[PDB]
Amino acid sequence: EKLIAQSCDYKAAYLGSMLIKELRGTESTQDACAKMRANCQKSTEQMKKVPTIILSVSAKGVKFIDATNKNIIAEHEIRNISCAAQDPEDLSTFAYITKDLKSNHHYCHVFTAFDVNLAAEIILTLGQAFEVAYQ
Repeated sequence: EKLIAQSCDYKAAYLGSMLIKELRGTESTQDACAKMRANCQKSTEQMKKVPTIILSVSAKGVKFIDATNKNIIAEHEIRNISCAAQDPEDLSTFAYITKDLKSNHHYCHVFTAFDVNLAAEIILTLGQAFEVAYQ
């Protein structure tokens, strides 16, 4: 139940959970990311800095725990995740879509990593997990 090599645990930053009415694929994630990242700043530089959350992703499920208050935000099966995308120009920002059953909608959960490889790894780990769980 440790899955030291079967799961990855990183410190991400919870940017936002954007509610999507109709899921149009990566468009929704790209839209949320671009719109919000630009809304998060002005004529300023990369002021894209949000609260840290421990992004733990496993082939059996993904769990989001707060890094400050260790708040058990949510633990959802990887089978509940539908797709995982990232920002077209910012590979340090990842946004994945889930099937939020209690919402009857799809929330684009976008987090900003503190490292490109870190974010890219999460994307790959999510994709691989969903891919292997698909079959």
